[PDB]
Amino acid sequence: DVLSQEEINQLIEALM
Amino acid sequence: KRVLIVDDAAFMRMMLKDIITKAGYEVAGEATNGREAVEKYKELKPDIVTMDITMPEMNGIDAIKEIMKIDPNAKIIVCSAMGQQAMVIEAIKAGAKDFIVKPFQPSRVVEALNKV
Ligand code: BEF
Ligand SMILES: [Mg+2]
Repeated sequence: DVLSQEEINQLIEALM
Repeated sequence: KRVLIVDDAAFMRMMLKDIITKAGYEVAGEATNGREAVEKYKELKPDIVTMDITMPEMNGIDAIKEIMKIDPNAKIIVCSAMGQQAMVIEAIKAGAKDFIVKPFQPSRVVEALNKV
């Protein structure tokens, strides 16, 4: 269940 | 900018150090597990840390928590195979500023160094 880097960039922004 | 590279894999530490220096940063030191990472962070006081998750002795999450205690303004980029949503959330909650999943492309390391 590993996310993509775009998935992560997205998730990081969400988290800020 | 002085970087501490944390990862238990000799090859990864080798390739990260190569990317960081060629991007104009200074490699301050390396650590091979979470306890050493906290130990080196205290000793070296780097500007930036790159952090693996899966390591013997003490994982990246706990090392993040340990470095944040030593220094609330520590700047830590995770670089790990453990790219699940719950791990990204946990690493960001613990105080990391960025997260790069392995395998990664080298430009993403560069932008992460810049960002911090
Ligand atoms: F060992 Be890692 F968390 F890629
Ligand atoms: Mg590892």
